[PDB]
Amino acid sequence: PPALNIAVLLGHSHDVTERELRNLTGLPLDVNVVALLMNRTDPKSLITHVCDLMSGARIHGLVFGDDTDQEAVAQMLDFISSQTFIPILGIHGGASMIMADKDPTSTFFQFGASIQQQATVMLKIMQDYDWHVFSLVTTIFPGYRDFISFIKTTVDNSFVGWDMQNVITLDTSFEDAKTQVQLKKIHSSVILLYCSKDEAVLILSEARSLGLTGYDFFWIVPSLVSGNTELIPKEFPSGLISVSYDDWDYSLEARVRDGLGILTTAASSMLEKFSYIPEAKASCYGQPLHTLHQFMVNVTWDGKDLSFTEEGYQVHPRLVVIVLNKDREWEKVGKWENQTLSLRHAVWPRYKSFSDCEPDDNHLSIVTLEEAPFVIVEDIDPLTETCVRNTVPCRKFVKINNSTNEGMNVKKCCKGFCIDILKKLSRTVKFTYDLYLVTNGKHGKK
Amino acid sequence: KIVNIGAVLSTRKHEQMFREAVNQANKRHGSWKIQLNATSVTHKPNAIQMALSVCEDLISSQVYAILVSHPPTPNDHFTPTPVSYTAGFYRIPVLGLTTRMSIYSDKSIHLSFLRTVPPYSHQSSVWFEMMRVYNWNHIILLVSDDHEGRAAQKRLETLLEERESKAEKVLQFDPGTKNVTALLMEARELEARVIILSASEDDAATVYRAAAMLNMTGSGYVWLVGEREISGNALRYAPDGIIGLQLINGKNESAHISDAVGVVAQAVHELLEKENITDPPRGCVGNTNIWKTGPLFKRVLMSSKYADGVTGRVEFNEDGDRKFANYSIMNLQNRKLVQVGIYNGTHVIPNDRKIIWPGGETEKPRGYQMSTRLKIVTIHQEPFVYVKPTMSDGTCKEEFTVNGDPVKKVICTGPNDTSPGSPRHTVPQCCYGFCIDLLIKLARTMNFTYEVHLVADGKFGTQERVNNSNKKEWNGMMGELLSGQADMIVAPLTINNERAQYIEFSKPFKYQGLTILVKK
Amino acid sequence: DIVLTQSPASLAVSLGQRATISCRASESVEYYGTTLMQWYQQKPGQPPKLLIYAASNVDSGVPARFSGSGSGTDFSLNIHPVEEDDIAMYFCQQSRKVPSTFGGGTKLE
Amino acid sequence: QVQLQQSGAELMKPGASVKISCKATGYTFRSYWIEWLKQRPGHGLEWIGEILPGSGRTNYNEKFKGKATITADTSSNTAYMQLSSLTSEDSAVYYCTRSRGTMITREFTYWGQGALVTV
Ligand SMILES: *[C@@H]1O[C@H](CO)[C@@H](O)[C@H](O)[C@H]1NC(C)=O
Ligand SMILES: *[C@@H]1O[C@H](CO)[C@@H](O)[C@H](O)[C@H]1NC(C)=O
Ligand SMILES: *[C@@H]1O[C@H](CO)[C@@H](O)[C@H](O)[C@H]1NC(C)=O
Ligand SMILES: *[C@@H]1O[C@H](CO)[C@@H](O)[C@H](O)[C@H]1NC(C)=O
Ligand SMILES: *[C@@H]1O[C@H](CO)[C@@H](O)[C@H](O)[C@H]1NC(C)=O
Ligand SMILES: *[C@@H]1O[C@H](CO)[C@@H](O)[C@H](O)[C@H]1NC(C)=O
Repeated sequence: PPALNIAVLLGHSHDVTERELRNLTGLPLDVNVVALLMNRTDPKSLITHVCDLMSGARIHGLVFGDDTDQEAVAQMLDFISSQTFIPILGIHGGASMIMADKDPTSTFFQFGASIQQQATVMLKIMQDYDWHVFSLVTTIFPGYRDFISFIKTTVDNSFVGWDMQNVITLDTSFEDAKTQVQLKKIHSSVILLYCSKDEAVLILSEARSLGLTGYDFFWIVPSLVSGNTELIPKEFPSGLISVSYDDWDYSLEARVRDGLGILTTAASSMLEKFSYIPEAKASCYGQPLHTLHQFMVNVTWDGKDLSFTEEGYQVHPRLVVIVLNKDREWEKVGKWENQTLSLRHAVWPRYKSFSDCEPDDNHLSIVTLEEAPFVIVEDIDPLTETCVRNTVPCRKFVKINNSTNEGMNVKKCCKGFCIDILKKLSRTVKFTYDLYLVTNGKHGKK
Repeated sequence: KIVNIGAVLSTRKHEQMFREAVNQANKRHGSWKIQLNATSVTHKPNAIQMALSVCEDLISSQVYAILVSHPPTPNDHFTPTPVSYTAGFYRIPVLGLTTRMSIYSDKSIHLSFLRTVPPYSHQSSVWFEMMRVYNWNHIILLVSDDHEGRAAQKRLETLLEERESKAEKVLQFDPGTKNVTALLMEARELEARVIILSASEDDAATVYRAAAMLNMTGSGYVWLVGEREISGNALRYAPDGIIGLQLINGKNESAHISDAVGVVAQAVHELLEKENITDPPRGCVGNTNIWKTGPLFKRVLMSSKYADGVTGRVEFNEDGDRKFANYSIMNLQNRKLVQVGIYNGTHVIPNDRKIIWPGGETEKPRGYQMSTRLKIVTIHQEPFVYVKPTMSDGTCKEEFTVNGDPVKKVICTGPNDTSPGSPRHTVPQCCYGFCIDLLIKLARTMNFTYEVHLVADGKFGTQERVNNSNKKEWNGMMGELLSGQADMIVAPLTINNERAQYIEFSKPFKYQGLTILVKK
Repeated sequence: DIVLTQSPASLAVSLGQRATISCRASESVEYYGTTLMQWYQQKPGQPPKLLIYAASNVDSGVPARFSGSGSGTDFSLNIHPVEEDDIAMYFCQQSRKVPSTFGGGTKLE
Repeated sequence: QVQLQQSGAELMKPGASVKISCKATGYTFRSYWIEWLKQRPGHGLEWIGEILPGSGRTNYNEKFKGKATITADTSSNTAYMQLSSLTSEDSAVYYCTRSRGTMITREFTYWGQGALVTV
């Protein structure tokens, strides 16, 4: 049972101390670690530190965790990994940025989620809140074609019947001769945006001037634009839903423990097939029969499925859905399970865009009761988890037990004569409603 | 009041040429207090050592841009990777000269890379242009499954999207493969005969060897390859009449150096008229922030519209590449490369020489052979298609109608029951009825033969999900038609929108609707 | 490389009190919190035996009379009480830089 | 238990070539490095080279580069040292040592009997 001489390398801004890193059972193999802490990195300090670490001990792995927001550290780490044959994991900060294409001979794996997984989570939110009419605004930032193709294929193979009205690409310089017409074409309520944080400000300012931001319109943006949460520009409306990574509950000690677990488990599983474990180079200067790629597609650790995909991403990441409340801070709403999504707000509240210069009155609260053939109440179909297309959602307060007054707002589906009348009135008078069945009693008596 | 321009060149003579070019370019705009200076080094064999040498030497002198030369070694390309990474950390623009791989066009990975030679993907545009001139409209694309192959395939598909037409097939093999006859057979079975190739020298040699073995270089075959496949071993073992490409002055290092220095000097002078300008950072160690004005300088470099150049006006597209490069169109005429045309910046201008095609014909060949043996698929309906067992062995009892017309029959091979009942029982039978008479009339009129066989299961076709990958697929007759097991569905098939989206119907041969049957 | 040097080359000490040996290295042999230095004892006609690793931790299966301490570029080894075991030579090996190097040796009587 | 065994003493005319065999009989042979050492008559030690039996990777010292060759066979559990162009200064004892994969240093634990060559 040979051990692994893993080397853990972190940053000063984290409160982690070297003694805790050197102390931190249950791992299949023994792991003695070498820990050094360093501040902001540079393309020469990285290389000097890494070459020094490989001299004196046969380093067998590496766990690099940073704190800055520079997106060249990932590429430097990939280059070093492909030149020295050292399995490198990304943990936090700069290294966690997802690099799309890596060299075929590099063993660099990262913690994070790609644009496909972020798009899946956004579509899941839209389905769960019954927003089935939407548009799509993308600039010429790299990756927009992948984004659009994935969304189209996902929409074409669903049970819900998405009505994707438009696919807009603002390719000009916001000349207002074409971008203005393009943005006038949009009349839906849900808009997916894909651009860098610098272009997002301009587009949102233009949309606010045009009148596209209010109590009704909902904007959903990926983790690209809602980046560092300390810097919040003035053009972001309050209520901007975005998907990001879990920097709140995932402790750095948990991250480094999981890294050590993955490396030890992969080495242990590879020791059975071949009786030799992979090792680093003799030295950086001077002058790969089997690799670990096939041994990191299936790895299990404490019930948590830590398997990596065939491309270099996590199979089960930990995304988090965040919104920008009225206090100009990003507040966490719901998390991502192994497969499905949990939301804290069963009923989506209404957020005051900007200074809520125009208060809303078109949203009404409507109370009804079941008496066929005027109002009929049915349960929600579990096949699509959505009311069939000829009904409207409702909600009813059913108490779990009579001992306590706590209950749940069960969501059902309604239809009938009065409901057809109501939909016609909504289409004509142009208002929106919040239907719910009455709980206290029958029609009325004093 | 000085501006430096570093450059990592290969030969000392090339460094001298670079210094002289900088000194000469000092004059075209005049030599003010602003004066250009040149600092160069040479390549080194070890990537990690070079990535430190570039930082120390060039960055400690506060350079404004770096030029890379790509020395010729068996390590192929991916030589300017250490320079691009270190310089892109600080957002200092880099100009490439001879490296032509497609990976450097991706601006997510390489943040500040520009080059003056178009990559290996614009050959896709050249091929698409040549397709229109010669009216070929069916091709078989062959790809290496690597990044270069995927880039070429994506470029060609994007170009063909405008016509709203799909390429016939796109085969993908593995780099460094040994046996490819399995894929070449499936390539042979198709109608088209214009073969487009995109692979390295070793793969080109192997596919040429397999083509020679399988005798796929006769009349009607047209080959259409890139620049790599007409060098080295690929040109050593190449069937005649193969049409390649080339780049004019693409290996003229001195010309490229002069063009690059001119463009950089003009861009710097254009930038000097603007304000809010800082100075590049000094030293590899101790500085972590990016260059504040690096993106602005790169935008200025991208926006340049040069006029006076050795290869003409040089302008950069959106990805930071070269536009309007003059290629050459060659032909392998008896194991010799002879020019048969030149590709203008945006059109094709043929030469006066003779184009000897692989067979030897002096007339342009068209490769599109229609399949005159169709595979019909049909089902057991009540009044349209009857199914009857054979008499003794593959023969049908010849009955008579009441009108004196002998019943026309044709042997249809199909199963007895479904999979749960009959796992595998395929026996010949006898088919006759209405649709069979229609099929015989059509076959007589259009001059083609046929082979009638029944459908494996008993459904006309609907779209239903599969458990894994969460995707919808067709079944029944439609699934047999789309998968290639059939060519024509002669059966009582309804016309509706869901099927019309994926296949093309004909004018109806029967009009009717739905009704209810009850017991009386 | 690193060049070691042991002084004195030959030592004669009476039985009972103590014995001290030093081995000064040319460059610092500290590797991120653990100094790299080992001591050997080789009886004539036999392979050497490992005594101390990491310059401060004793090897299992050896009498407690053997000890070592030091830091940086200077290390020392002292034994007490002197007995009939300290008759062979001793060596110091560094493992900071490849290739590994050995000392000059020192006998006792 | 881990035990290592070598060949006998060697004595040839100057200018010949000799082989020294080291056999491992106590562990999984395809998992641990095998180092070679040279001992002159009681005035020091040096380092020759190492071989990983599993993957076959080999490292050498600069002084002994091009003079000695290390080859190992995964079937016979043997490690072969290939000396070339012996001279008057090659009369020394040769050991094969193997560490244990449990510590952060690179120490020598299990030692061979050693073979003495004379020219
Ligand atoms: C990194 O460490 C110190 C202490 O945290 C910090 O103040 C300084 O920026 C850096 N020091 C050195 C020597 O790099
Ligand atoms: C991974 O290996 C375990 C071994 O217990 C097995 O149960 C599981 O099915 C494997 N998963 C895959 C995807 O092969
Ligand atoms: C994992 O996913 C399955 C399927 O959705 C679900 O039944 C199970 O509760 C999930 N496990 C956890 C821990 O959420
Ligand atoms: C000018 O370039 C030369 C390279 O030949 C270099 O040695 C010198 O230091 C540079 N001077 C300035 C002021 O940049
Ligand atoms: C070889 O070429 C001839 C050309 O006449 C062709 O008929 C034959 O089928 C080829 N060989 C094979 C095995 O296909
Ligand atoms: C070469 O390319 C340039 C484009 O810059 C074009 O103007 C010129 O006509 C070309 N030369 C030809 C077509 O002979």
